[PDB]
Amino acid sequence: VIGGKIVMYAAPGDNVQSEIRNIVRSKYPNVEFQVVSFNNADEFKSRLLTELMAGEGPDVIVLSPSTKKGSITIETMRKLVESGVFCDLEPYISKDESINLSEYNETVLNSGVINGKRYFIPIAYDVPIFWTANSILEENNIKDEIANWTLKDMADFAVQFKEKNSDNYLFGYGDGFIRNIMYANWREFVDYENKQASFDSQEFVEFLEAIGAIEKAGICDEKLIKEYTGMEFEALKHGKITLISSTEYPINPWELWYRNSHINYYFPDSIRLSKFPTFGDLGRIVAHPTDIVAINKNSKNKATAYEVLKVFLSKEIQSSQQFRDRMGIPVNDEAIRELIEKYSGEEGKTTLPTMDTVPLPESVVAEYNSIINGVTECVLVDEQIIDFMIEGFNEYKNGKMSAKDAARMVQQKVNLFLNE
Repeated sequence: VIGGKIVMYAAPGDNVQSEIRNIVRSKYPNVEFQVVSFNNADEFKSRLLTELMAGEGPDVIVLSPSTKKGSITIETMRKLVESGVFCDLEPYISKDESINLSEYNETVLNSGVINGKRYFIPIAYDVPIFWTANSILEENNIKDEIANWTLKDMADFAVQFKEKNSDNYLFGYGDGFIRNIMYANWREFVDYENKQASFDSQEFVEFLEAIGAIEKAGICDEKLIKEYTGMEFEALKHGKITLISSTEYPINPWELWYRNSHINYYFPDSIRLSKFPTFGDLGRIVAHPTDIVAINKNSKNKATAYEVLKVFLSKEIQSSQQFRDRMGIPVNDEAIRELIEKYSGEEGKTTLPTMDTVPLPESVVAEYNSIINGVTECVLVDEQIIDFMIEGFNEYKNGKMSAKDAARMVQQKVNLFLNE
């Protein structure tokens, strides 16, 4: 029997849950939604997390725990999941004929499988990438080399760039750029299964030295990009930045068409994208979820809560306008398939505030597909681990410690974080 009360909380900027309720109420008209809306971000995070760890809270939990634009960043989301505040979703997925995991990005969905239990469903994710205009790549003679760049190839371009351009930044923008380097390379130094890290290693020292040369070429602040009327595209046109990597906007099909159209406005040009230059001998391309849904372990109306949870995965929700504005890259494969088709055809030839847009070029779609289809794993990482890596890099960058002392400090804090 699908019905009864379902309690769920709404974060300040939430516009998707109202969609879910109408669809959920279209079927099962007996579901009684009790919505608690929040206007303060700190009151939402404080009340939700404290209630879950005290055995209370809403029946269905919608969270944005990473660092994208409208997120409520949670420091130890993975440890919170490991404490068991959410129930295992496998008994519901197994019993349900109507759901089939082949329709979704299974590599991303596996981020919700921790310690052998499907604790949550990631409805959207992000892949750290850097992008720019193609004509800017040809002006720097790296049009055909950034796709095969290593992190040391990028640092060596940054030193050569810093010696060439001494009044412009090489990268933008904000703190999201350096976090993107950590998002792409933390797996190289952290073994969650065995609860140990290898930050006190020659690889991480060279990793810090590589980031140090990259940052010396300049990363403009987020407060310098908002000053431009054309945002990062205008600053790219004026030469203030050359390569862009940011955490604010995951590259959903709309963002790709939006960036390509804006770049074509300032330059006949197209967007060029690439996965982040990574370290190591292995071929890891690591994504992380930005939006998750789960059921409270102490909910007395499960199965009804599971029915509400599934609507977040539907092609209709995942391809909606509200989902595009507030969530990351959708995990429903048909939604991505439908969205790319829309911006690759006549609907991609419209107007954007005003400028004339162009449909996505075949070249851009193939480069986009090579990245999302190239994701090798998707892991929910504790944001605190990423913060430890950054505060270790800042000690070396700010001349407070040597590279080997900063690698040893990160190894300490992370190893004792993994072991409680």
